Formats: sequence, C-alpha cells, structure tokens
Amino acid sequence: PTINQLVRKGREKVRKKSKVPALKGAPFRRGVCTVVRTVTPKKPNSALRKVAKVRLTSGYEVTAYIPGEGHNLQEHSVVLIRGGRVKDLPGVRYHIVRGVYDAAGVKDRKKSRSKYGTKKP
Amino acid sequence: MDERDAIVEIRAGTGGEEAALFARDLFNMYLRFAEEMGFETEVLDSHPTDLGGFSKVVFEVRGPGAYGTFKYESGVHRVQRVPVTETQGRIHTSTATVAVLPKAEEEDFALNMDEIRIDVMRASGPGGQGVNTTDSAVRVVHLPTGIMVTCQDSRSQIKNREKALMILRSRLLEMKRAEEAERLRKTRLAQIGTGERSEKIRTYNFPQSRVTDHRIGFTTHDLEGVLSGHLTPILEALKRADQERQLAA
RNA sequence: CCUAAGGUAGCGAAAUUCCUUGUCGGGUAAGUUCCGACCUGCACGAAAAGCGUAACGACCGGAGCGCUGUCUCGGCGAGGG
RNA sequence: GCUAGUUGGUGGGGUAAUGGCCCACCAAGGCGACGACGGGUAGCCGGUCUGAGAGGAUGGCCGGCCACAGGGGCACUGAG
RNA sequence: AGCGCCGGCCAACUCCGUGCCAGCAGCCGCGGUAAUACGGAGGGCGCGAGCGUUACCCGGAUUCACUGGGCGUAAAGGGC
RNA sequence: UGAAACUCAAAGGAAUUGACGGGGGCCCGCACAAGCGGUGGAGCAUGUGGUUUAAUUCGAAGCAACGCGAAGAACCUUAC
RNA sequence: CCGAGGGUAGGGCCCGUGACUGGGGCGAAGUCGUAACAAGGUAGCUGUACCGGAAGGUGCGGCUGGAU
RNA sequence: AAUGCUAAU
Ligand SMILES: [K+]
Ligand SMILES: [K+]
Ligand SMILES: [Mg+2]
Ligand SMILES: [Mg+2]
Ligand SMILES: [Mg+2]
Ligand SMILES: [Mg+2]
Ligand SMILES: [Mg+2]
Ligand SMILES: [Mg+2]
Ligand SMILES: [Mg+2]
Ligand SMILES: [Mg+2]
Ligand SMILES: [Mg+2]
Ligand SMILES: [Mg+2]
Ligand SMILES: [Mg+2]
Ligand SMILES: [Mg+2]
Ligand SMILES: [Mg+2]
Ligand SMILES: [Mg+2]
Ligand SMILES: [Mg+2]
Ligand SMILES: [Mg+2]
Ligand SMILES: [Mg+2]
Ligand SMILES: [Mg+2]
Ligand SMILES: [Mg+2]
Ligand SMILES: [Mg+2]
Ligand SMILES: [Mg+2]
Ligand SMILES: [Mg+2]
Ligand SMILES: [Mg+2]
Ligand SMILES: [Mg+2]
Ligand SMILES: [Mg+2]
Ligand SMILES: [Mg+2]
Ligand SMILES: [Mg+2]
Ligand SMILES: [Mg+2]
Ligand SMILES: [Mg+2]
Ligand SMILES: [Mg+2]
Ligand SMILES: [Mg+2]
Ligand SMILES: [Mg+2]
Ligand SMILES: [Mg+2]
Ligand SMILES: [Mg+2]
Ligand SMILES: [Mg+2]
Ligand SMILES: [Mg+2]
Ligand SMILES: [Mg+2]
Ligand SMILES: [Mg+2]
Ligand SMILES: [Mg+2]
Ligand SMILES: [Mg+2]
Ligand SMILES: [Mg+2]
Ligand SMILES: [Mg+2]
Ligand SMILES: [Mg+2]
Ligand SMILES: [Mg+2]
Ligand SMILES: [Mg+2]
Ligand SMILES: [Mg+2]
Ligand SMILES: [Mg+2]
Ligand SMILES: [Mg+2]
Ligand SMILES: [Mg+2]
Ligand SMILES: [Mg+2]
Ligand SMILES: [Mg+2]
Ligand SMILES: [Mg+2]
Ligand SMILES: [Mg+2]
Ligand SMILES: [Mg+2]
Ligand SMILES: [Mg+2]
Ligand SMILES: [Mg+2]
Ligand SMILES: [Mg+2]
Ligand SMILES: [Mg+2]
Ligand SMILES: [Mg+2]
Ligand SMILES: [Mg+2]
Ligand SMILES: [Mg+2]
Ligand SMILES: [Mg+2]
Ligand SMILES: [Mg+2]
Ligand SMILES: [Mg+2]
Ligand SMILES: [Mg+2]
Ligand SMILES: [Mg+2]
Ligand SMILES: [Mg+2]
Ligand SMILES: [Mg+2]
Ligand SMILES: [Mg+2]
Ligand SMILES: [Mg+2]
Ligand SMILES: [Mg+2]
Ligand SMILES: [Mg+2]
Ligand SMILES: [Mg+2]
Ligand SMILES: [Mg+2]
Ligand SMILES: [Mg+2]
Ligand SMILES: [Mg+2]
Ligand SMILES: [Mg+2]
Ligand SMILES: [Mg+2]
Ligand SMILES: [Mg+2]
Ligand SMILES: [Mg+2]
Ligand SMILES: [Mg+2]
Ligand SMILES: [Mg+2]
Ligand SMILES: [Mg+2]
Ligand SMILES: [Mg+2]
Ligand SMILES: [Mg+2]
Ligand SMILES: [Mg+2]
Ligand SMILES: [Mg+2]
Ligand SMILES: [Mg+2]
Ligand SMILES: [Mg+2]
Ligand SMILES: [Mg+2]
Ligand SMILES: [Mg+2]
Ligand SMILES: [Mg+2]
Ligand SMILES: [Mg+2]
Ligand SMILES: [Mg+2]
Ligand SMILES: [Mg+2]
Ligand SMILES: [Mg+2]
Ligand SMILES: [Mg+2]
Ligand SMILES: [Mg+2]
Ligand SMILES: [Mg+2]
Ligand SMILES: [Mg+2]
Ligand SMILES: [Mg+2]
Ligand SMILES: [Mg+2]
Ligand SMILES: [Mg+2]
Ligand SMILES: [Mg+2]
Ligand SMILES: [Mg+2]
Ligand SMILES: [Mg+2]
Ligand SMILES: [Mg+2]
Ligand SMILES: [Mg+2]
Ligand SMILES: [Mg+2]
Ligand SMILES: [Mg+2]
Ligand SMILES: [Mg+2]
Ligand SMILES: [Mg+2]
Ligand SMILES: [Mg+2]
Ligand SMILES: [Mg+2]
Ligand SMILES: [Mg+2]
Ligand SMILES: [Mg+2]
Ligand SMILES: [Mg+2]
Ligand SMILES: [Mg+2]
Ligand SMILES: [Mg+2]
Ligand SMILES: [Mg+2]
Ligand SMILES: [Mg+2]
Ligand SMILES: [Mg+2]
Ligand SMILES: [Mg+2]
Ligand SMILES: [Mg+2]
Ligand SMILES: [Mg+2]
Ligand SMILES: [Mg+2]
Ligand SMILES: [Mg+2]
Ligand SMILES: [Mg+2]
Ligand SMILES: [Mg+2]
Ligand SMILES: [Mg+2]
Ligand SMILES: [Mg+2]
Ligand SMILES: [Mg+2]
Ligand SMILES: [Mg+2]
Ligand SMILES: [Mg+2]
Ligand SMILES: [Mg+2]
Ligand SMILES: [Mg+2]
Ligand SMILES: [Mg+2]
Ligand SMILES: [Mg+2]
Ligand SMILES: [Mg+2]
Ligand SMILES: [Mg+2]
Ligand SMILES: [Mg+2]
Ligand SMILES: [Mg+2]
Ligand SMILES: [Mg+2]
Repeated sequence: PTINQLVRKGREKVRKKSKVPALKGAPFRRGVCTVVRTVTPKKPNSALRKVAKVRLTSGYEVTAYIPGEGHNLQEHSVVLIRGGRVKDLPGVRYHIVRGVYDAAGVKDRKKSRSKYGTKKP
Repeated sequence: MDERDAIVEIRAGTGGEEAALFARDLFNMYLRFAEEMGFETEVLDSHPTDLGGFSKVVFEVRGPGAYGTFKYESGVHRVQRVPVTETQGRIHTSTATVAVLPKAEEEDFALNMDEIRIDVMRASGPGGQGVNTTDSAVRVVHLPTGIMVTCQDSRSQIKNREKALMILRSRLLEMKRAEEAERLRKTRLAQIGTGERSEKIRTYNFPQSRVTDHRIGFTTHDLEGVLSGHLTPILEALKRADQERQLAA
C-alpha cells in the first residue's frame, strides 16, 4: 500500500487466541470428577486412553487426560488440572496433575518422578 | 442361565469385506465346535456377501447347557493376517463381534380382569332421547398403570366394552414388548460395544500361527485346529478362571 | 402385481383425526378447551382453488389486567304492582 | 447521525475566582467519516520486560498525580 | 545432593520386558514378537540448592513488512 | 456488506522423472484373421478344492498352483 | 424548589435457556450409484432458470484453465 | 457400448 493509504488505514495487529480458556488466566484449576472412562484415539493410533470429565471452580466443565500407568480416580474425586492438549484425542485440552488432591502418584515409577508425582524411593 | 438354549449372533466389525470373511470363519469354527460337543444347530438369519463372507449371521444352539458353554465367546475377536482382498500383500487387523443370548420364552399375554375397572356412562353427540338416556359409552382402566381406553363407536354397551378391552390388551402387549426389546438391546450393546480394534477379547495371528485370549493371558499355537472347532482348551481355561475368581474369602 | 394415471408444491390431531383428553413443549396450584410443534392425513391438497396476508368484523375461540352483588352470601332502602 | 441548558447573548445568584456553574428572558444554534453519538475495556506517568534498531507488551515494588473509605446523597466547622 | 534429558530439531546408547497393549507426545511422529522414541537397568549429557512443568508477554515472525512484504497462474486489481 | 465456534498440519503454484488413458503416430508377436486338429459332453487315469475320517502328513494358488515337489506311497519310503 | 431512594407504565440492547427444526466438521468398516482427474468414456468450468433419491441433468449465454 | 476395487511397507 501507499504511504497515504497507510496513514488513512494503518496496519492491523494480530490477536492471539487462548488454547486453555477454562483455566481463566490461571496456571492450574481445581475440579471435581463426574465421569471417568476410556476413549479411543484417532488414526493411526490405537489405544484405550484414560480421561476424566471435570467440573471446575471456574464454571466450565472439560475433559482432562490422566497420564501415567494406572490411576485411582473415580466419580467425586478432587483433582488439579493444567494446560496441554492430547493430540490424538478429540476435544481433550487439559492434563490431570498426578500427586495432588485425590490423584495419587504413579506407583513404582523410577524415572522422571517430578512428573507423575512420585516420591524418591 | 447356563442350561438353556443359546442364540449366537456374529457381525462383521472393522475391516469391510475381510471382516465379513472373518465372520464366516468364526461361524464355521463355532458350527464345528457345537457339532463336536453334541448340540443341534439351525441358522435363523443370514446376510451373505459377494465374496462368501457374512455381514451378519444368527443361529441357534439347542441342547442342555448350550448357553453355559457358549457364554465365553461374547465380545470382539481380532484377526491379523494378509487378506485375500489385499493387493499389495500387507497385513491387516480386522474384527468380528459375537453376541450370545439365552433363548427366551413365548408366554402369551392375557388381561387380568381383577386389576381392570369398567365405567359405563352416557355418550356424546347426536341421537336424541336415545343418547340422552343410554349408558352406551365405556371406559376401561388398567389400575396398576392408570392407562385408560374409552369406546363410544356403537350404540351398544356390550360391543363398546368388547372393543375397549381389545384395544387395551393390544396397548399393554405393545408396551411389554417394547420394554423387553429395550432390555435386550442394552444387553447386546454391553456385550459387543463398538467393535473397535481395542476392547478385543481374542486375537488370531495367522503369520505367527498363534491364538491369544487376553482375558486370561492364554496363548496357544494351533490356529488351524482352533479354527476347525477345537475350542476345548481355551474354554476349559476360561472355566478354570471363572471358578478360581470366586475364591472367597 | 395392477392402472388412463397412481396426489406434485404447500399444508396437516385441522370449521377436516375414528382410536383421541395421540405425544412433546407453553400457559394454570390444577387446562377434554387454547397456543407452538411432531406426522400414524380413519377420511388435506392446488380456481366446489392451495398456502400466506396489513387493514377491517354487533362473527367464533383462548389468556391477562382494570373493575365489580356474577359469586362466597346475603342485607337494607325507593317507587310500580 | 448526536444535542433542548442543548449552542450563543443579556441580567442576576453563587464562589477565593472565570465560566451554563445555577436561574429568568431573547435568538437558533453546537457537534460529527480528521469518526460525533453509542457499546466494550481501563486508574495515568517516571519507568519495566523484550527487541540489532524501529517497534511490541506492560504499569507488581519504589517516586509523582488522581479517585475512593459498607452502598448512595448532603452539608457544617475550618486557611484548607 | 538433587532434578531434567539421551529418535531429529538437540548434548548424550546399550541390554532386558512388552507386543497398536501398556504407554510417550512441543512438531514430525513412536508402539501391531529383535523399540537408541513406551517401562526398568547399566552408562552418558546439561544444570546444580536447585531442577522441571503449567500460565502469560516479547523474540525468532521481513508471518501487518516505517526501517522491512505483496496482488498474470500460489491469498490478493473493484464489471466499466 | 460480512463473522465466529469448531476442526485440520496442511491446503496450494510451477516444473521433473515415471506410470497410466475407452489420446495420437510408427511398429511387433499363432494376438487376430486364413486353415488343420483338439478340449468343454462319455468311460477311465491322474492332480486339486471340498467333505469325511483316528489319520486321510506337508508344501504349491490367476497368467507364472492343479501328470506340480513325487525320475516309482503294500512294508520301507513317511514326515500323519 | 431541588433532591438519595422507592413505585407504576411503556420501550431499546445484550446474555442464558427451549419442544422442534436446518445445515456444518469429523470417522483405519456400512448402503446407493460413479459426477470429477485420461477426449474420465456426453470436454471441463461458470452466471442464471427449471427439474431429479444422490452425486447431478437440461435450456440460454460466457471462458479455455480443452481439442480440432 | 460397458459399473466397482475398504482398511498396517
Ligand atoms: K396431524
Ligand atoms: K378428514
Ligand atoms: Mg505507488
Ligand atoms: Mg501408530
Ligand atoms: Mg528424569
Ligand atoms: Mg351426552
Ligand atoms: Mg341423526
Ligand atoms: Mg348415550
Ligand atoms: Mg334405552
Ligand atoms: Mg409436500
Ligand atoms: Mg392443509
Ligand atoms: Mg395450515
Ligand atoms: Mg393437537
Ligand atoms: Mg392434543
Ligand atoms: Mg390446516
Ligand atoms: Mg380426536
Ligand atoms: Mg373424539
Ligand atoms: Mg391426553
Ligand atoms: Mg388434549
Ligand atoms: Mg398434549
Ligand atoms: Mg406433555
Ligand atoms: Mg404447561
Ligand atoms: Mg393458558
Ligand atoms: Mg407454568
Ligand atoms: Mg410462566
Ligand atoms: Mg403454573
Ligand atoms: Mg402441570
Ligand atoms: Mg399439555
Ligand atoms: Mg372451551
Ligand atoms: Mg375455556
Ligand atoms: Mg386455555
Ligand atoms: Mg388447540
Ligand atoms: Mg393450535
Ligand atoms: Mg396445538
Ligand atoms: Mg410428538
Ligand atoms: Mg416437520
Ligand atoms: Mg394421526
Ligand atoms: Mg387443504
Ligand atoms: Mg387443477
Ligand atoms: Mg369443482
Ligand atoms: Mg377444482
Ligand atoms: Mg376461498
Ligand atoms: Mg390458506
Ligand atoms: Mg387465509
Ligand atoms: Mg402482511
Ligand atoms: Mg394496511
Ligand atoms: Mg389482518
Ligand atoms: Mg394483523
Ligand atoms: Mg385502518
Ligand atoms: Mg387488524
Ligand atoms: Mg381503523
Ligand atoms: Mg370498518
Ligand atoms: Mg380484526
Ligand atoms: Mg364483518
Ligand atoms: Mg352479534
Ligand atoms: Mg357478538
Ligand atoms: Mg360481524
Ligand atoms: Mg360471542
Ligand atoms: Mg381458536
Ligand atoms: Mg375473540
Ligand atoms: Mg375465553
Ligand atoms: Mg384474572
Ligand atoms: Mg378480570
Ligand atoms: Mg343480588
Ligand atoms: Mg350475590
Ligand atoms: Mg353493587
Ligand atoms: Mg364465590
Ligand atoms: Mg356459588
Ligand atoms: Mg353456591
Ligand atoms: Mg362457591
Ligand atoms: Mg351472608
Ligand atoms: Mg339476598
Ligand atoms: Mg342472611
Ligand atoms: Mg339481596
Ligand atoms: Mg345491609
Ligand atoms: Mg334482602
Ligand atoms: Mg329490599
Ligand atoms: Mg326492604
Ligand atoms: Mg326509587
Ligand atoms: Mg312503596
Ligand atoms: Mg307496592
Ligand atoms: Mg435556564
Ligand atoms: Mg449545562
Ligand atoms: Mg450552553
Ligand atoms: Mg519514559
Ligand atoms: Mg537494548
Ligand atoms: Mg530502544
Ligand atoms: Mg497503577
Ligand atoms: Mg483516577
Ligand atoms: Mg465507593
Ligand atoms: Mg468492605
Ligand atoms: Mg484551622
Ligand atoms: Mg467556612
Ligand atoms: Mg546428537
Ligand atoms: Mg514414544
Ligand atoms: Mg518420558
Ligand atoms: Mg524388545
Ligand atoms: Mg524423547
Ligand atoms: Mg529405555
Ligand atoms: Mg535476542
Ligand atoms: Mg523462523
Ligand atoms: Mg514483527
Ligand atoms: Mg526477522
Ligand atoms: Mg513497506
Ligand atoms: Mg509474502
Ligand atoms: Mg497472481
Ligand atoms: Mg506473478
Ligand atoms: Mg486456482
Ligand atoms: Mg496468502
Ligand atoms: Mg487466485
Ligand atoms: Mg478489470
Ligand atoms: Mg476478480
Ligand atoms: Mg463490464
Ligand atoms: Mg483456523
Ligand atoms: Mg483362430
Ligand atoms: Mg470334446
Ligand atoms: Mg464336467
Ligand atoms: Mg469329459
Ligand atoms: Mg494337499
Ligand atoms: Mg512348512
Ligand atoms: Mg501350469
Ligand atoms: Mg505338464
Ligand atoms: Mg506316480
Ligand atoms: Mg513304519
Ligand atoms: Mg506306509
Ligand atoms: Mg440464543
Ligand atoms: Mg459431466
Ligand atoms: Mg473415470
Ligand atoms: Mg465420470
Ligand atoms: Mg471407469
Ligand atoms: Mg460415464
Ligand atoms: Mg464427462
Ligand atoms: Mg459422465
Ligand atoms: Mg476430460
Ligand atoms: Mg476440458
Ligand atoms: Mg448450467
Ligand atoms: Mg420462473
Ligand atoms: Mg431433464
Ligand atoms: Mg473403475
Ligand atoms: Mg474404480
Ligand atoms: Mg459400490
Ligand atoms: Mg475398469
Ligand atoms: Mg485394491
Ligand atoms: Mg478404487
Ligand atoms: Mg486402492
């Protein structure tokens, strides 16, 4: 565009979109589990991925992934959720934090224990 | 329970034509197995495919203990092999679903008049002194449910009463059938689920000539024998597990 | 299989629906009427016109507000008998 | 598209003081695509973070100014 | 004395277990009976009273281009 | 005039080497046509599918598996 | 007189929700056909109009991002 | 004149 056109109209800035709107600007959110189940991933992966339906303190109700091998979550469990989507699961945008509230740490975990919330043996 | 007759429904899962061919293989295997155990088999429903498979096949196992011995075959069966519909020689993973139900009863439906209330009253509309003075209109009420049927079609109280009772019987029979069908549908869904590759109950690996039952971790290497109807080892292992699971306390 | 040909658009429990107070939603503390839908149209349907339509109606439905001897439940008074 | 104390004038009231700030009367003006009016959001700055610079984001603590003191309105005392 | 990491980006590799399962994942992607990508072990790399993760901002983004972009066929010349 | 939610990890332009066409051109082969003799019908031999069986060992699967591995299964062979 | 607030009536805008209804995105498998990519077996595309289970067909005109 | 070929190099 010409200089006069830039003076008349300018350049439009770029507005970013939040990928974790249910967090409402917080790093983490507490919630209560309503449904715990397994879901199947999209092509090409094949598995039974453990997820929870979580009703949060911020008013939203979302789906969160449960990482690690084995878990103790069930209906009415209190959990903490953090950002981060699971690529191969449709509509899953959040991760349950292991080792907080009613979500126990991963048993017999020996590597990368700060994730999965396992104490030093 | 374990002593009645069995209804077996085999449906093709994921995999298309190969899935239908695998459903046909399962059908042959179960037919030969039932013959080897002494039962009598009749095919109730059949939907074949052009290549010789079945998209769906429903048959009956008649004999004391048919359901009890076929009750471990319910679920998703997974096959890993090179299809005959495959052109490039790749291995494919397909599934077939098996549903096992106990054959039910055909108890006839009748109206118990002790729970039925009949009211008679004047009809509405034309007729002069006749309709002004006659108790021709009939109402029948099924007291347990509160369902009522009213008949006014004829000038005669007797015919109206008979018609109302007939209509009430048909309505109650329809409701009974609907609830039975809903219960059976829920049972079927609980058995077969979605037919996805996961949630499988048994895997038949042809390249490795291996059969694996994942409920009990039982692997054997006689795939041809199993597919010819030799299911006794797997079934005895499953019965072992069922008897051991009740170790209380 | 049969017909000269097998009902199109639109509308539909209708001034048309027998079962019927169909079913679901609304309105009411409670709604066989009413309104909005569904389609199983006994037996809608295109100039004996079909579907809409602002304005108009001592036409026929349904609801609310205002106000009341209509009523709860009657009482007194006036005049003509 | 907005505006009827609205825009201006005259006289007055009030104030420490100018002023439609307020009132009475007279005129019909004032504002707007250089974005009025309306809606949403927000205390502002010195600065801070980032960036080769230009720019972008931001205004916690510290210094400056403003606003508020349960939610609204009002005046008294007083240099304030 | 701990924490993260060891397929590429990116520094640091072998054995066993499992067998599209369990699981990993920022992107590309790994896993379906010989997996440097899952879990454990031995070893290694980077930091170290810290090491990672989530959220948000700038950078990389010359990807709103003033510095510093474009419009025949990739998005883009208004029918005249 | 003109969005968003949601979703994907690409969607695209030009050119290159192939492959393919019920595109074109020029050619070729018992490919057709021109001929002669067969097979498909019968009986029998033999190999195979299926079915049966205690077992009817195993492999070979369009052309390029089926008088094929087998240029010699009463026992042996022989693997059931 | 003004006046916080309260009351009554009628509007404007926005948000949540609703029997039912319309399409959209997605799917390691289903049913129906085969419209496009080769002259894709009726050259394709296109504005408009009417029609048909569906992709689509046909009429009128236009373009080559087609041939001759 | 002649329709179609799922899904793991
Ligand atoms: K109707
Ligand atoms: K009628
Ligand atoms: Mg210029
Ligand atoms: Mg994978
Ligand atoms: Mg670690
Ligand atoms: Mg009557
Ligand atoms: Mg009469
Ligand atoms: Mg009567
Ligand atoms: Mg009589
Ligand atoms: Mg119609
Ligand atoms: Mg109608
Ligand atoms: Mg109508
Ligand atoms: Mg109705
Ligand atoms: Mg009704
Ligand atoms: Mg009507
Ligand atoms: Mg009726
Ligand atoms: Mg009636
Ligand atoms: Mg009713
Ligand atoms: Mg009714
Ligand atoms: Mg009703
Ligand atoms: Mg209802
Ligand atoms: Mg209601
Ligand atoms: Mg009402
Ligand atoms: Mg109500
Ligand atoms: Mg209400
Ligand atoms: Mg009510
Ligand atoms: Mg009610
Ligand atoms: Mg009702
Ligand atoms: Mg009524
Ligand atoms: Mg009424
Ligand atoms: Mg009503
Ligand atoms: Mg009505
Ligand atoms: Mg109505
Ligand atoms: Mg109605
Ligand atoms: Mg209904
Ligand atoms: Mg409808
Ligand atoms: Mg009806
Ligand atoms: Mg009509
Ligand atoms: Mg006519
Ligand atoms: Mg007529
Ligand atoms: Mg007529
Ligand atoms: Mg008329
Ligand atoms: Mg009409
Ligand atoms: Mg009318
Ligand atoms: Mg009108
Ligand atoms: Mg008018
Ligand atoms: Mg009117
Ligand atoms: Mg009107
Ligand atoms: Mg008028
Ligand atoms: Mg009117
Ligand atoms: Mg008028
Ligand atoms: Mg009039
Ligand atoms: Mg009127
Ligand atoms: Mg009139
Ligand atoms: Mg009248
Ligand atoms: Mg009247
Ligand atoms: Mg009238
Ligand atoms: Mg009237
Ligand atoms: Mg009415
Ligand atoms: Mg009326
Ligand atoms: Mg009324
Ligand atoms: Mg009222
Ligand atoms: Mg009233
Ligand atoms: Mg009275
Ligand atoms: Mg009274
Ligand atoms: Mg009175
Ligand atoms: Mg009363
Ligand atoms: Mg009364
Ligand atoms: Mg009374
Ligand atoms: Mg009363
Ligand atoms: Mg009284
Ligand atoms: Mg009285
Ligand atoms: Mg009295
Ligand atoms: Mg009285
Ligand atoms: Mg009195
Ligand atoms: Mg009295
Ligand atoms: Mg009196
Ligand atoms: Mg008196
Ligand atoms: Mg009087
Ligand atoms: Mg008197
Ligand atoms: Mg008197
Ligand atoms: Mg004034
Ligand atoms: Mg003013
Ligand atoms: Mg002024
Ligand atoms: Mg500064
Ligand atoms: Mg600097
Ligand atoms: Mg600078
Ligand atoms: Mg500040
Ligand atoms: Mg301020
Ligand atoms: Mg305040
Ligand atoms: Mg407070
Ligand atoms: Mg003082
Ligand atoms: Mg003072
Ligand atoms: Mg390296
Ligand atoms: Mg991995
Ligand atoms: Mg890891
Ligand atoms: Mg391994
Ligand atoms: Mg890694
Ligand atoms: Mg490892
Ligand atoms: Mg830098
Ligand atoms: Mg870059
Ligand atoms: Mg920039
Ligand atoms: Mg740059
Ligand atoms: Mg520039
Ligand atoms: Mg560019
Ligand atoms: Mg261009
Ligand atoms: Mg160009
Ligand atoms: Mg293009
Ligand atoms: Mg572009
Ligand atoms: Mg373009
Ligand atoms: Mg031009
Ligand atoms: Mg153009
Ligand atoms: Mg032109
Ligand atoms: Mg997007
Ligand atoms: Mg010849
Ligand atoms: Mg012959
Ligand atoms: Mg023959
Ligand atoms: Mg012969
Ligand atoms: Mg053989
Ligand atoms: Mg072999
Ligand atoms: Mg040969
Ligand atoms: Mg030969
Ligand atoms: Mg021989
Ligand atoms: Mg021997
Ligand atoms: Mg021998
Ligand atoms: Mg809404
Ligand atoms: Mg075409
Ligand atoms: Mg084609
Ligand atoms: Mg085509
Ligand atoms: Mg074709
Ligand atoms: Mg064609
Ligand atoms: Mg064509
Ligand atoms: Mg065509
Ligand atoms: Mg073409
Ligand atoms: Mg073309
Ligand atoms: Mg056209
Ligand atoms: Mg026309
Ligand atoms: Mg046509
Ligand atoms: Mg084809
Ligand atoms: Mg094809
Ligand atoms: Mg087809
Ligand atoms: Mg073809
Ligand atoms: Mg193929
Ligand atoms: Mg194809
Ligand atoms: Mg293909």
